[PDB]
Amino acid sequence: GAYKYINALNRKKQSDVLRFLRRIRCWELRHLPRIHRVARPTNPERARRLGYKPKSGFVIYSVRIHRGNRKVSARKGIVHRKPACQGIHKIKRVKSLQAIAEQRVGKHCGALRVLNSYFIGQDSTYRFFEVILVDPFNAAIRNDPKMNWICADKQKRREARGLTSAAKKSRGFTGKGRRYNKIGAGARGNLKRRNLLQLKRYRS
Amino acid sequence: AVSNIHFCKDWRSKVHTWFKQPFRKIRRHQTRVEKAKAVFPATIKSLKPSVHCMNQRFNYKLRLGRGFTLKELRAAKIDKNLARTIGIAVDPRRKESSKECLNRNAQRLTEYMNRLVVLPKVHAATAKRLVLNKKNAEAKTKKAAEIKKFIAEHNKTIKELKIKVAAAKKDYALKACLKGLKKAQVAFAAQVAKKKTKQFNKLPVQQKEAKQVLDANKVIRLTAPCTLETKTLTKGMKAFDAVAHLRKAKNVAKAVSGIVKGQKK
Amino acid sequence: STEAGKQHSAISWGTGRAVARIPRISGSGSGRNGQGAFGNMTRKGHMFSPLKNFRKWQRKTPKQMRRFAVASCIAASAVPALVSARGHHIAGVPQIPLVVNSKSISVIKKTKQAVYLLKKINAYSDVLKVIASKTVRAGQGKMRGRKIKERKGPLVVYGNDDLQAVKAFRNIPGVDTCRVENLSVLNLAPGCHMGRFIIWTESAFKKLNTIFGTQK
Amino acid sequence: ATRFRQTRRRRGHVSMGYGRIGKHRKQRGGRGNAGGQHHRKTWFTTFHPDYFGKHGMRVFHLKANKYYCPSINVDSLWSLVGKDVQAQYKNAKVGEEVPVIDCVKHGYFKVLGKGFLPKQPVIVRARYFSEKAQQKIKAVGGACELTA
Amino acid sequence: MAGIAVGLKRGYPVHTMTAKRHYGVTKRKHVVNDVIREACGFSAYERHMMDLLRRGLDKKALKYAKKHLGTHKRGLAKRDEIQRALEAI
RNA sequence: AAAGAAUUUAAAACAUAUUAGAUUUAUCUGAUGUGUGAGACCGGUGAUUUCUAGUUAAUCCUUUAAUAAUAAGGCUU
RNA sequence: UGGAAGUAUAAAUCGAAAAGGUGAUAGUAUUCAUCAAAGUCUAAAUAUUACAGGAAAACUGAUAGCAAAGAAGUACUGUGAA
RNA sequence: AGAUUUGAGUAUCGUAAGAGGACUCCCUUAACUUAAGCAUAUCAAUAAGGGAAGGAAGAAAAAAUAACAAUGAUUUCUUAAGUAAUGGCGAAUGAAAAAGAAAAAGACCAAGUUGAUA
Repeated sequence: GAYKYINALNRKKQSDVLRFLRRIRCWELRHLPRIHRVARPTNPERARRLGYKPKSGFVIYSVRIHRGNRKVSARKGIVHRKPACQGIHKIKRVKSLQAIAEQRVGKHCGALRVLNSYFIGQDSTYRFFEVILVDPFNAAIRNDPKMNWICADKQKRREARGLTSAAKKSRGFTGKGRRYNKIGAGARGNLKRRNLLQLKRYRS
Repeated sequence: AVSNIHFCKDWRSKVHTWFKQPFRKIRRHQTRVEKAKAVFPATIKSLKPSVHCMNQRFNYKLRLGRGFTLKELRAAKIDKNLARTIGIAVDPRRKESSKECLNRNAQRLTEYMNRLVVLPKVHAATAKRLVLNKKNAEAKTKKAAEIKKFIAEHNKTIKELKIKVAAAKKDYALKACLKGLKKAQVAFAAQVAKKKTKQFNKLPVQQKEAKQVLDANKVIRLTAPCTLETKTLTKGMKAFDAVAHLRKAKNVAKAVSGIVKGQKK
Repeated sequence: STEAGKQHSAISWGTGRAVARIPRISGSGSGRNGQGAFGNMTRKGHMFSPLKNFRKWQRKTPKQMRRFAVASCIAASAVPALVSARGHHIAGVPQIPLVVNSKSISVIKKTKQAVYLLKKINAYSDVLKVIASKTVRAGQGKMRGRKIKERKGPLVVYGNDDLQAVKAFRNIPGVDTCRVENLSVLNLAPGCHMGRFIIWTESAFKKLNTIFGTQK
Repeated sequence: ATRFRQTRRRRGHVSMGYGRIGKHRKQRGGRGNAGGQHHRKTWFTTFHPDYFGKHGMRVFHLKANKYYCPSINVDSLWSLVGKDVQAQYKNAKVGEEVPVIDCVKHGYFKVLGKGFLPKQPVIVRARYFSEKAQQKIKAVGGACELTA
Repeated sequence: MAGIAVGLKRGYPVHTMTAKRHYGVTKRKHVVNDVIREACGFSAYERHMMDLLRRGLDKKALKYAKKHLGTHKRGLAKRDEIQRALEAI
């Protein structure tokens, strides 16, 4: 098959051939608008793996995000805090830049559903992704039993609640076991359950 | 006493009261009742294995598991696809633990299969399975004669000897009979070793009055009732030193370190 | 309400104003402004430690001690001195452990027949005392729906086979029925006074040895 | 029973049973176990002399199920079966049937030797044995059996 | 009568029963591995290894791999694959 | 040197030997035998533990599947 | 984070695989055990002091009980949030 | 001239927005308070600020436990348990396997194969 060589090839990102194509692609995206639509995915192997299907209702959107770390938004770097909270630099966002970029695409395209996103390239300033989006009101998506789960109401703004793979990884859902004791079924819900003080009806 | 109370956080919004407890009982019971009304053996709580518990603290107690392994279904001659539709839980994730686990859960399925009665997929009396079971009836009766007669010849010695020991214990409440049965049992086992059976048995499908039972795990008991065990005190047991055997076992394991160090020097 | 009386932005005016230091309502334009605040001594404030719905309503008692008291409550029902002292008219009853035939109970289907049985065994002296002395409650409890205050009469204890005669006895004023297995101090010693006048049926009486056993 | 409290017997007394000189104020020396080494040191010294410090080695993830080992002494063995069974086999010896007192089924893993045993043979089956437990069982004329 | 609870031969006497399946590649993965290698080449950090292995500084090559791969076992495998391709040319 | 039957019928891991279909590669993929891994002894064999006298080794406790050399943690001062 | 020579997330750099992860004391080695990440969906058992419709109460009884038992978030105050 | 790629305008048929947010999933480095002072810690996934949904939501079918006579998706309750551990080892913080129940259910993509290919 063709796609067993494209997948093997794409793992050699440090090669000269792939570094040249990434260099050209990042130049073009640095001048187009921040969020815009591309006709077909530039990485059709990785897009298909995450869920892209070349059918009606599947669209691909490229988002450019400014990577690195920003400062704590305090005016003139002045916070009235105890020395344990006085740091301005070196504070990292919990949500990965991929999940942050997915939300911007979702907010911009409010009538579609975010499926997943993958990595394209980066430079000294930017990092570029491509987001797979599905139109839930297309007749093709609705009438296909394997994909009409996206038409459920709870999928409205999937990435904002934290249901996409990029967003779910930031929630802690990367594995199972005793390493993920605090993220069993949701870190905040798990915390509330452990903190419940059960007062039985008949107690000593 | 140095007090340890974790009330310095907001416990008032952490309080959960059980005022809904008397009403949960009614709610769950009404759904259990409604489930049996809908399709009665759906609440039958599909049959489950008899697995041991974990750790040395619990390992001597049996408890219900989740689903029979695919090796236990083959041993009991059940199709794994048909098992889920006749109230049998299946767990392909479970790897077989022992031969004894395989045997014990093999009789659990066999005992369940004899009790089970499957109604025809179509109520009308002209259903195929009802028609086929009438068509091959003469072949089954011919086959039943061979099974009955050649069972009746293979167990002639074992059945007769088993009667003797049963009466031997009755009169005594013996050594000669026990030796005889033990020697026969070895030969029968050795005869079987010196061999192709049905892949799947038949599903028992018939028409019967609907006696509805709410589960099957309470019908097939996990373990037989326990009684006082008594043994013949012999000279061999009187001289067995359990303390010496435990310290030898403890010291042999602790001596595996010195063995490894000795070679490497 | 957890937010009752604490729904203000009140702060104290301090000293130097010839007024106490209790917090005061803020703003102007109404008579409410400058008044008292949350404090329990003030008007429209929160009370002393407000009552919380997670109190300890229901209590726990050991099961064996629960059964110890029921047997003592059953045993006290066979003492006419204690049964009468509780306020029961049992002068005309033949035997104080009054047991009726299970064949007679099986034919009872109407309240006219249930009354007939009570008259025959001379138990209507208690049933009529409750009827004749029914009165109304004395206090604020009438606003809450509790208006009529009645007295206690005979208790009818039946078995498993007397489940059709319950509907007859239930409408008779001051006659409470119970099942032999479901007995408790709330029936046998109402008001914490022992010696309820119990009317047994044949099946319930013959089951008492199985349920409780003996001293051996 | 709020009618039986002391507040109902102190209605009328100004200080409500807390003193006039030393009032009933908010704190009496801190909140909790404060001042464990400064002003409550004479308390911790008196009543918990080993409260502060460290001792022993840390077990990062202890397995408390591995230290589970219920134990029964020899004098309590025959109660596992009853005094009626004990009298039935009182006059047995080597050669004929003797009851087997298994302890794992009753939940005891180890047998220790304390007190005395009835002068009868017995077969005690358990996971672990003590050195003095096995002496007392063998001296009475019995046997020791291992399990698991 | 019922083994022993201590030592190497510890446990109730039973007949324990699982296949140690080997996750691996097929014979065609040799072709895909080689084809991709020609179409791509060697990374910057692999080439520096290939020079060190040419000079016979095998220990220094492993230390370089451990820096760029983060595992002693993964560094050994990379040092084996790099020197295997050295003998091919 | 002296005391010891040892519990009882439904089995997969594959170390291997032998063939079958393919591959040239750091080569594999099916199936048929065997042992492993097996356990039901006939007063006596004896698996097994103990005792003595040597000899080789290891020895303060822990890092919880087992060991090893570094490292770390214990206990006393 | 209870996770202690790093339990989880993220950022800078680096970056695998003829697979490999884990067995919570860092390290290398050989065994053993148990799984096979980096895509997706999934009823049932669970929560609820929005709001609506009901039923109950050892709850309050007009300075109480919601702030509000009457055209109550009304009269009135402030530029305004309130 | 023709075949494509990409990007637009217009027309048609639809989709998002706003209200509510008690319960649900997340972002953010508050402080009062406690430690009899206080600076790490505590208050504390707490307050406020911000986003997104449903009648429930979240999770869900082992790169999971365990070291056993072994288990077996997710969720919730009992217990483990104020325990192991964390901490100016101070004040304080603080789980999970086992075990007992409620309920129970498993399925698809990608990759691989079939190509007078659809």
